[PDB]
Amino acid sequence: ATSTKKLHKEPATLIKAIDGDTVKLMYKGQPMTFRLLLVDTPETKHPKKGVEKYGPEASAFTKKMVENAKKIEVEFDKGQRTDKYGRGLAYIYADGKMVNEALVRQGLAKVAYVYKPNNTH
Amino acid sequence: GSVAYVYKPNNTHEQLLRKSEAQAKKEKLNIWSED
Repeated sequence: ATSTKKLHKEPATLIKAIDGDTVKLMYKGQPMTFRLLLVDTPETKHPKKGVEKYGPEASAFTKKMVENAKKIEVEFDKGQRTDKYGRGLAYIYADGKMVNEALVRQGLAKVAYVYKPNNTH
Repeated sequence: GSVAYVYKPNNTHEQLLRKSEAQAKKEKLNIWSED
């Protein structure tokens, strides 16, 4: 698992897949709109190409992977589980297939740069 | 650099995502064909 500590993953219920990143899941009875950690798909930092988001395919693409899945898992990183906007930050696995991987590997998303300056700075 | 800032060392999963990213970048897949 790369790390010695295996991060906390828990199953969730799929409510809807809005974007190709931003989706709504219900974990332990908590419905939250999640977005996929290390992924940046729907709203671009600043759409430079314009069609730099690929929203139509991306949002459909997530639906494909999540709706065909029997088991949907939300795994949280060492960053945060939740963000102030009331949106969750997770990696979504469909029976162990990380949807986040599929997005970037398909070129539908970019990895969201979580910033490490050097150490403390 | 990057004009971005985060303090937490989130590296966990970055390598997983970025191998998959690298594959697609070189393949000029969709967004990676922006270049």
